[PDB]
Amino acid sequence: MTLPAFKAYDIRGRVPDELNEDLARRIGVALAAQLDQGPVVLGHDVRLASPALQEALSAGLRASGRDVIDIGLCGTEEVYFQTDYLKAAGGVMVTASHNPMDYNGMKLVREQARPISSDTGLFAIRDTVAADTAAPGEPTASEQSRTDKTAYLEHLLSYVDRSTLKPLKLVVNAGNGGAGLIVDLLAPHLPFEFVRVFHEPDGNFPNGIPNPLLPENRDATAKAVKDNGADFGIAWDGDFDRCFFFDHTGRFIEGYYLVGLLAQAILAKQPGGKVVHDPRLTWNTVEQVEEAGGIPVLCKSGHAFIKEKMRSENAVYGGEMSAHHYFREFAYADSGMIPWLLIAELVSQSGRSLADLVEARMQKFPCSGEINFKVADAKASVARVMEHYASLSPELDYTDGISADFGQWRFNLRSSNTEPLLRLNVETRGDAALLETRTQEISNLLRG
Ligand SMILES: [Mg+2]
Repeated sequence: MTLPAFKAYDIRGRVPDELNEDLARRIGVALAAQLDQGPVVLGHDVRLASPALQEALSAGLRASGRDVIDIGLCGTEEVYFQTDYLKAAGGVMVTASHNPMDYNGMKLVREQARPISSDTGLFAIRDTVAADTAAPGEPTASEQSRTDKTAYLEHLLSYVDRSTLKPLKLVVNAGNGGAGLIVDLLAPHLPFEFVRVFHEPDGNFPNGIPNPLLPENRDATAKAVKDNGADFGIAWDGDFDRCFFFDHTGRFIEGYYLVGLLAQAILAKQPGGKVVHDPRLTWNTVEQVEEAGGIPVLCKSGHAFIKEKMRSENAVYGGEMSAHHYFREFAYADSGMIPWLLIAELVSQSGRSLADLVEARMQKFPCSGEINFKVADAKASVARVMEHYASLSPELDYTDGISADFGQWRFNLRSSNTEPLLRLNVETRGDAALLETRTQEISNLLRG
């Protein structure tokens, strides 16, 4: 067998049986063998085990002659930004993002914060670590502490015209992850009044693990927006590379609609640019990008595909319906901070509420949201769906699972490559009744 903690795109596992300090040190040794010349940036999140795992990673890297740049407690996007900004050979973020408290992990990048994934170095590292019975060497390189966030903060602020910002009232919900530290460092430079919910970093997570998709966690942000009359609310996952929006009514905004909104925001700054989007939900993004003078570029979902497509296209922005937003000028990386700064600027400049900015789009292209199905046989379940609809002759696309376009409605059906888990997304052309009957029909077929 193989080490279960090595996944398709990162390392994650239960501490200490799936991930521990010895494994972390061996990963540092293995990573040093995979990178071009240069130092390695290390950062970590608020989880209790994260500092010790980072220190073991540093020990392995320095045993292999790599200088380490320790940027300390941070978000995942800061490892991306500093790896690129400091022209490092690579970087590692120690984080489990949104997983349970006994879990941790790592996200690995090389030069320019390019992802290291299972087929681009991560499984080479796994097998090296798995075979490594060598004695731990001693450090032949130094660690430098570099916690200065000035360049990162200046970069974030460069996305908005601060003289155009209004003193909006914004709920911010770090979920006791790390986002509140960055909010507080941005605040002196912004006119907003912040309503801070679950703000203090606490790896014990007394208010729940940081996952704004859980309805109970969703409701703390919604309640703060409604009780304070806030313009909108923002919540983050624990390492805040994902953000989530709540309009002034407390309504959680489905991430699909943020792709089109942010693309229009960016295209006003970078006219004629290309915008990369995923295949799960498409019609609204294609229309909004084209109306703003941009060029939409379809791409398989998952950050490694999006980033490499953005690079090959010189795309200014990429967005996934699942709360991932990527920016060319940000090393083609994802940020949970840039998106809400852009949205706050859009609300400020337009005089429109976030609710009204998305309302007509939600009416024009209603969607199901992503619906997950644990099935006995994913391949047979997909076959049942496709056989049922064969007589309607949908237009089929295989960019990412199966996309089927029927004219006034479409769906995307994708398989989990690890667990027998299908993911369904449906959308229609302004027809909520059709959305529900087709969603339920597909659901019945999948469960059959
Ligand atoms: Mg995350």
